Amino acid sequence: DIQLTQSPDSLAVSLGERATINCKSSQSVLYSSINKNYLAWYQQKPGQPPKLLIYWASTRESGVPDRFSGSGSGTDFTLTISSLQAEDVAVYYCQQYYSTPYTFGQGTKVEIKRTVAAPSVFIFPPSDEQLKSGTASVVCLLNNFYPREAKVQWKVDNALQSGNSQESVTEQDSKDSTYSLSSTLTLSKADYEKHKVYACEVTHQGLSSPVTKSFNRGECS
Amino acid sequence: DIVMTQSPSFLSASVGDRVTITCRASQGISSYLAWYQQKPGKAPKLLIYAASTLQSGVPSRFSGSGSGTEFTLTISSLQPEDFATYYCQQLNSYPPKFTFGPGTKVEIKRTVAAPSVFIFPPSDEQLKSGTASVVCLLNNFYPREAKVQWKVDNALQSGNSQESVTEQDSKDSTYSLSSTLTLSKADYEKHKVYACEVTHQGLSSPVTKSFNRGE
Amino acid sequence: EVQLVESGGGLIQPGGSLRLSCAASGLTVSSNYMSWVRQAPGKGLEWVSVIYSGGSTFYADSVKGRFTISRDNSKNTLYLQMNSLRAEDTAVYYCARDLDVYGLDVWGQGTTVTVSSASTKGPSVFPLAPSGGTAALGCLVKDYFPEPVTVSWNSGALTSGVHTFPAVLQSSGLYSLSSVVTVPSSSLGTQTYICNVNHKPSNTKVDKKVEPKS
Amino acid sequence: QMQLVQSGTEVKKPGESLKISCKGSGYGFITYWIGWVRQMPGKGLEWMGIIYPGDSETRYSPSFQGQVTISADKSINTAYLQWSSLKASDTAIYYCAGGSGISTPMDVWGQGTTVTVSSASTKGPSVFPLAPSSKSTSGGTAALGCLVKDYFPEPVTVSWNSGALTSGVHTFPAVLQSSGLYSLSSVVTVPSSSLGTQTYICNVNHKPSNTKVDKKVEPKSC
Amino acid sequence: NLCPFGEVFNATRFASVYAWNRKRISNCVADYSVLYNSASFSTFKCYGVSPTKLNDLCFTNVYADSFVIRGDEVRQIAPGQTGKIADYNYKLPDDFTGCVIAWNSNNLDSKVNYNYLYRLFRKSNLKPFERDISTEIYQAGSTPCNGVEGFNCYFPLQSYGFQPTNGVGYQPYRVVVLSFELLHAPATVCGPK
Ligand SMILES: *[C@@H]1O[C@H](CO)[C@@H](O[C@@H]2O[C@H](CO)[C@@H](O)[C@H](O)[C@H]2NC(C)=O)[C@H](O)[C@H]1NC(C)=O
Repeated sequence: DIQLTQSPDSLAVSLGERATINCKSSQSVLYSSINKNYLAWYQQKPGQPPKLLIYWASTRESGVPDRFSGSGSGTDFTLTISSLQAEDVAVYYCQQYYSTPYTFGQGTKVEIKRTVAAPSVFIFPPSDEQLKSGTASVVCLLNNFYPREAKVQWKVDNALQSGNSQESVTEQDSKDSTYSLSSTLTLSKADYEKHKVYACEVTHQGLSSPVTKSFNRGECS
Repeated sequence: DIVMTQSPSFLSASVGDRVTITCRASQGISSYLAWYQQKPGKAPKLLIYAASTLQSGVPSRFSGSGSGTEFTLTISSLQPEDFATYYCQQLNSYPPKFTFGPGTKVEIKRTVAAPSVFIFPPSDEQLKSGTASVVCLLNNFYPREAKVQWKVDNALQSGNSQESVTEQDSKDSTYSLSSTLTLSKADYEKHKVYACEVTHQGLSSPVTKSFNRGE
Repeated sequence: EVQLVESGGGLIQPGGSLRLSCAASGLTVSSNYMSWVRQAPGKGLEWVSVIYSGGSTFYADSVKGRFTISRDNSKNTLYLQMNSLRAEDTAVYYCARDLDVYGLDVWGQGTTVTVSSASTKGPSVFPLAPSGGTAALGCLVKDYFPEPVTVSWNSGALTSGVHTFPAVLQSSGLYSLSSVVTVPSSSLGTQTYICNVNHKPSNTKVDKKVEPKS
Repeated sequence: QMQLVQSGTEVKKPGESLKISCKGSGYGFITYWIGWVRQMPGKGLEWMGIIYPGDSETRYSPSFQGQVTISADKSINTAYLQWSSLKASDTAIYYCAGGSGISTPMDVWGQGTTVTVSSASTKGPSVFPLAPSSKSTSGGTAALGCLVKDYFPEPVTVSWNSGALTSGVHTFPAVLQSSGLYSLSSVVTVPSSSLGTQTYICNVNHKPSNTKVDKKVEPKSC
Repeated sequence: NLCPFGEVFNATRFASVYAWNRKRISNCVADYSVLYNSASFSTFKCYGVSPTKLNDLCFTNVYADSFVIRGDEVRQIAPGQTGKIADYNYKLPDDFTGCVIAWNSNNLDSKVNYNYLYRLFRKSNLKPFERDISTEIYQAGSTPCNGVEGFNCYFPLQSYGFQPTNGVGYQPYRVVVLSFELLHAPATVCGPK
């Protein structure tokens, strides 16, 4: 019935600067009788439940620091963090409670913006213990980069690999605000032994050109 | 939801007797109870409301009492017309669930009366159609219990007869009953002596009425 | 003289729909708690529906979502719209006025609703011929559907001594019935006995003369 | 002040039933309506429904009407969310949340209940060494690690040198594989200086399968 | 200058629902924690407001309506409900903003057959917050009643059969409905803040 759309989906702010998240309602949520917008802002840090920050569009919950402020009316609402702090890194959700069913926004991820930092690239062949397994996992590690956007392509004797790699990324580090990513190429040991050169190539904003890390199956490294 | 039960399910008393029917509620429902009388086929007739208040135009012999969990309907002097099923109902449910009781069927007891027995062979019109129905009538008897056995060439027939009972007569409180034996025209023509044997408490010995096919 | 007369009941196939009407005279439908109460064959009373004067409606859990009670003040009439009918809904349907603490004081005489896929069939009427003192004769009304059938004797001129038995359901799925009468055997030759059988669901009327044999 | 505490983690197979619970404690619970919220992995929040325990008035979301049942027992201050027969799509975390009234923000949140629905069976991990590279910047930084592969269900724990080494450590989130098994890797950056002298052992613990595995990660002697 | 909630919630006598009582709370500091922190209430359902966030917001007026119904009917004291009580005795609006508080009062309103009343017959539903204390004979048919009770001519009020041994659904419950009015006028009812 009443749907909420948040803007933007992601947001990078330097420490001390202002973050602004917008929530647009599909239909007004203002009880004219009491003259309050039935709109709430919640914060959720990874692995923790959501926490109520703001209710009635602009009233702060107790304990919530004054750098959080809610404003807006009718169908347009804004959440503002005036001086972003490391403790504010999280996903923020708007929610209407004007009527059941209650509905949540899509969520806005908020991270710290630091200087561009290129990743350090490493590659690891399958362990021989895992070659006895019958499968083989080549791992490519992108270490301590920012921003999160990074592309990693797999080549086996210069053939581009497709469908057989999964990647995983950490949350933003509390101390240097960088990300780390692992890409895992999986293939049968049969397929693995039929090829020599295994390469992992990385494009990232901090790199002038793509960085490739490769190894030859068998040769020492 | 609150459950309504009644006891007994069936009851037989003589004219002039004092009849008492009980209705119980799973929980205390104060005075929120009504009592209805229903003759077979006819619509229910409201006898008592508020557990004890007699409905206007209802004979004074009907009375109601109780409150909370137990209620009674009392017919001070049973009349011949008073045979019927009596229902109780819980009033003022919210959310509304006009819960009725299971009912109490009240039958008039009277002195034993033996049935007059008649037997009817199938007509030729029916035999043209390929089926035969032999009918046996037990007229104006009491009580309702009666054994009706079909004997075809002295063999006891089982599983091809249906019984039907009238309701108790409003005056003399008797019953009448029909038993119909149904078979094919071929099966009917395979035999000759068709007999109806009636055992009733009012008959010193079983009464048999018979006929011979085509006589 | 207050009466409630309902109508609209009859045979209807499973899954079908059906609208029951209840005309009133002597009370104002729109000013009363009005209810529908049904009775399945051989069973007790089951409240179906109620509508308040202010318009509120309430239903039993068994008919919730399928039945809709309503009224028309201009016609002083109550309505029960029944949808998605099942064989469990086969019953006599009574219209009644609820006084809440004073009970259901005014009832209609009911309208019968049979939910079944079987088809209408008229009956065949065969005689039950007689043969000191009293002699019995009758009429066998066989193989009709659905209920009911009415039986009189000599166009209603004979009522004393008459027993029309309840219909029994045969294994064929059709109903059969018998109506008998005891007469003086003196009039076996000296009065003519005709049974009049009407089955309106098939619009059948049969007059059958029952005369003796050999 | 009021607080909600939810039942523990659930690992079920498809088709099974399940009923998780949420118990309230503290002051003012009589005024609290309890809603349930689903969060599928990596996705947002979805309001499922709400109940008032005092009389079990319940309102469902259209997307969850007929899909779950929300109930409550007031005697013990407890709300319940139950499925009759689970699907793999029901794998998510479920938070119970309390608002002191209807059309009221959710003041109080339970800690969440993780529900995994998969045909997989409990299986301990295989731990393989991501050995550090023989060719590495002599005066710079090297990387080594452990591959914790093919296990079910979640979670596993990974430490280095039984907790001594924490700086430079990244244990990645698990991925669900083709096979319905989870796999993960942990990595450490160290100085190349210490590659020969210092020894690195990764300690993996999978309590669901009661499996501890220590694995030494050493330069392959080629 | 504390708001007189004690006079309303702790009154020795309560009104019949058809003649329901209304107290106009004005010009005072209300502390709602006495209410929502108490353990004496069977039911405490609020709508559009949270009783815990009230203690630092101001309203132009508050109304405390009180009466006695029976337990099965308490669920009718809510927006969007139907029934004898909601239709003919006490009607909350659909846009209702406030709290409905109720507690079992069997130990105070049952004796051995007290005299609380409800309206049973009415031609139409009540408007929200309408109070009908009429005792005109209700005309159920065409014939005018001429102030005499009889067939199709019924006294509109009926008595609760409040007996101590009733089931909980037929036992008396005391109900206070708080509703919050914020017109564009001076706000005179505030929390302790
Ligand atoms: C109604 O009366 C009760 C006493 O029967 C009041 O309850 C006490 O209130 C004080 C503070 O006002 C608390 O410290 C006590 O713990 C309460 N006792 C109990 C048994 O509840 C109640 O406050 C009164 N209600 C109002 C609105 O004033």
